Amino acid sequence: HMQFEVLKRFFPKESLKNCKGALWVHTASIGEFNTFLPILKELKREHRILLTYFSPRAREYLKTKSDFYDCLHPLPLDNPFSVKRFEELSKPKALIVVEREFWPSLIIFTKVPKILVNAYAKGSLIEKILSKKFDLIIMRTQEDVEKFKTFGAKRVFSCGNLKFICQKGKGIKLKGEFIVAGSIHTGEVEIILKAFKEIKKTYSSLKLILVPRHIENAKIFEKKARDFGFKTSFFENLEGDVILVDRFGILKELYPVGKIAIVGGTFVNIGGHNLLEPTCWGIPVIYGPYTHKVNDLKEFLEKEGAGFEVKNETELVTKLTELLSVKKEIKVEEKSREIKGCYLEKLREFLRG
Amino acid sequence: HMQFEVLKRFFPKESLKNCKGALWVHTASIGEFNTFLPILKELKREHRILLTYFSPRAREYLKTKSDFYDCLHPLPLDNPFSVKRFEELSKPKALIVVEREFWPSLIIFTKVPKILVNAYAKGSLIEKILSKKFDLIIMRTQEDVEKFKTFGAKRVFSCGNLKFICQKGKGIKLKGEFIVAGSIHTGEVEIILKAFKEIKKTYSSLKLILVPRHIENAKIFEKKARDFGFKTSFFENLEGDVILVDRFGILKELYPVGKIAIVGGTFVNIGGHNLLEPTCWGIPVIYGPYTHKVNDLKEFLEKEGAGFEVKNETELVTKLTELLSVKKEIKVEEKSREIKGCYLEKLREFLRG
Ligand SMILES: Nc1ccn([C@@H]2O[C@H](COP(=O)(O)O)[C@@H](O)[C@H]2O)c(=O)n1
Ligand SMILES: Nc1ccn([C@@H]2O[C@H](COP(=O)(O)O)[C@@H](O)[C@H]2O)c(=O)n1
Repeated sequence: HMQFEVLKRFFPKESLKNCKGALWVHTASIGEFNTFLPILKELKREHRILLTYFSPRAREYLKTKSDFYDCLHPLPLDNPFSVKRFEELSKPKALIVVEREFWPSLIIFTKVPKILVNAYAKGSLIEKILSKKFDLIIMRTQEDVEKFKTFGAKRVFSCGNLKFICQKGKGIKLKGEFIVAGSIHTGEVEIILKAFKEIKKTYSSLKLILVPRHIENAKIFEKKARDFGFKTSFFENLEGDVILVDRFGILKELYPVGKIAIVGGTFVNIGGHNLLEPTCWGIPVIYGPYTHKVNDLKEFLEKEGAGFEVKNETELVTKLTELLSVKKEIKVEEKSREIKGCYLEKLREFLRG
Repeated sequence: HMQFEVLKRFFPKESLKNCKGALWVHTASIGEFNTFLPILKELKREHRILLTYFSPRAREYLKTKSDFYDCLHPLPLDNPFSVKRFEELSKPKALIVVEREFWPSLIIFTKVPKILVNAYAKGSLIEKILSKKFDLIIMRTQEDVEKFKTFGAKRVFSCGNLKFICQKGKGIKLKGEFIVAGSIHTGEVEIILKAFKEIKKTYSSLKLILVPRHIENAKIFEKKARDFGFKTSFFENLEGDVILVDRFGILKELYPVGKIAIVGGTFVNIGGHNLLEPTCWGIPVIYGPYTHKVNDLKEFLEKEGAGFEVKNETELVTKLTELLSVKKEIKVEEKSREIKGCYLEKLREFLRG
């Protein structure tokens, strides 16, 4: 059912001709495109964009994103003739590779100036070989920068991690005093209601906004909150002690309403959901121990004093009271504007000539 | 953190030389490996095995499967030199490509006799070009065989879909009368308990074994069952009317214990979990209407009279009643032996000379 686009990877479309002189951006898949999007948004204002991708999963997604590019084509197969026909048709001014995508024939056989963004060093031979073929490399940490320097890469800088850029959107305002728990799993729901109950003994006017990972469980979450003794309501309606959200697509807009956020996927062995969203609004986030799928992000937030790992119900209780009595300052957003700015300026300067 | 093995894909390992004359099996990733495992098991006994894979995700998994191969190497990069260095070093006797993996430099530049297994026709140009470069093609349906015939492929047969091969394991035994509900999600538990309750009015000895998609939900599932008025217990202990399973890894062993299986991910919009497993015990399986991720399997089971879709609680009751009152003969297992035998013999035939 998926389009693999083999013929096109092997023998790129004659129609790339119409995209001559574009800025070439390569985003392996959906993750890379989303990581890069706050940069593409700005470059799109100053360049025609030729957008390529490697994963066949990304084609459909990327079709919905035609506002952010002029041409769309799968990465050419990694053979000198396929890579060279692509280049020869499209006459690109530069190629920005998001994250890594060490394709040897791509890198070795194209003449186009090449830029690497958001890279980390792994210390492997292939890095020793390909790193130097980039005209500009922008890395996540100064540590990674040192390693590539010892590879004889000229023009390697550090701008921080692109994945820490805030994409806040509009934000919702509600009268009241709220904790927001987002992306909560069935196995997590008990610990959070037992803690909130413990909390409410002290903060009587405090309302919990409970947003399940899967909205098909809202009714079961509500009933659970009844059995624990809470007044409950479904969002719009703020009358409950526990307000349930049964609509997808609202959670990130909803965070700014809380003094504290809790992000699920974390008290059960899921590996964690998006810890960044609440902190972008200057609000601290608590999560359980299972953050192995968002590790870089978890470590980032701890360094920033914005993220707090709790092991159980007692610790969650403890941590909530601490944060309710002393308002924690969070400067994630400003770090975000700094990461964005660092990337944009290096890229604009490089592309200037 | 994953190894992409770029350098090896570009310049395959000298030590492939110690694998001279092996049967080369290519499994893109985990899915393909598992699909082919029942043929590999048998071919392993007559041949040295050189196993390649494309996804970096597959490496770790396949390292645990060293019983099934002699050499393990990532698929060479798709350039004539990388493909040929691989071939030259390893001197394979044949290459069996599982499923599709239409890699053109792979297909065009190697001399090794090539076999394609479990293929289907998509009717596309790359298929017209590459399909004839295979010395033997074994497809899912006679329809697919047809299409490739008109592409001038010689040696094209239909053996069925390898994904319908049963891999049953041991099979647990319990005193009692059971329905087994497997990989049930939170948003599905209510309709299953409601239907089972309506069923228990007539069949008072029936016990329901409830196996959540996720372990951590067992306690919430148990409480839910109590709210419905059932005695409950946790597995080992068969005393409840509803018996929870809070350990992973036994669902597939448990199925034969029941007269009917219900498989979840199908009543909520998940797209379905493994419908095949119970039918391999000769036991009919019921599922809800969301089977879009498991659609070929769904259609197969319907054709076989082994799988029944139900829209809601009322239909689940009706269908459970039908199957409880009149025992349904299921011949999936027998079909499975036929698919496995058709593939195995064609392959052994072609490999003999
Ligand atoms: N019930 C839910 C659950 C998640 N979400 C959102 O969907 C996205 C989920 O992404 P993550 O997997 O990165 O956590 C986030 O934007 C989160 O805010 C939502 O809007 N409603
Ligand atoms: N509680 C659970 C849930 C699933 N399982 C198993 O894990 C595998 C899940 O695969 P599927 O996604 O295809 O359903 C199946 O073999 C199923 O038997 C289990 O053993 N215990």
